[PDB]
Amino acid sequence: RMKQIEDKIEEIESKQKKIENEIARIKKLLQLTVWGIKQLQARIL
Amino acid sequence: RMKQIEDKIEEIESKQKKIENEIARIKKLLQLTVWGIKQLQARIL
Amino acid sequence: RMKQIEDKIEEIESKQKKIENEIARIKKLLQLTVWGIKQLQARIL
Repeated sequence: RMKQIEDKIEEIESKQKKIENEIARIKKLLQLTVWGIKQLQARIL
Repeated sequence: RMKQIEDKIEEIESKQKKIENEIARIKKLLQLTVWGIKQLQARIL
Repeated sequence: RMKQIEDKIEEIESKQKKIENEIARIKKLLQLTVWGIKQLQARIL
């Protein structure tokens, strides 16, 4: 029974790491879009 | 004590689903903005 | 084994709060990018 709980915790932790990885990728892409908007507006203005 | 562990695990799993859902929605909108920036670069510049 | 479980649960909860705070920040900046793309389109095209 202790292992069943421990396995659950492992699964959650693993899922949390994947989520953290996803959020980092999202932040990078979001920063790219910020840069692209900045670049577009710069070339015009 | 075991009750608290079981309850907290359920809360964590629910919050994780909430987070995954928020991430899904963020990703779709981010893909839209990437597309819009691409269109503006071409159509303006 | 119960203490170990409880410590990991606390760690997971702390991380979930951090993640929720990251998502809040991402959402705000993403809303600004949506507005900026809208603005460039409106002003020029």
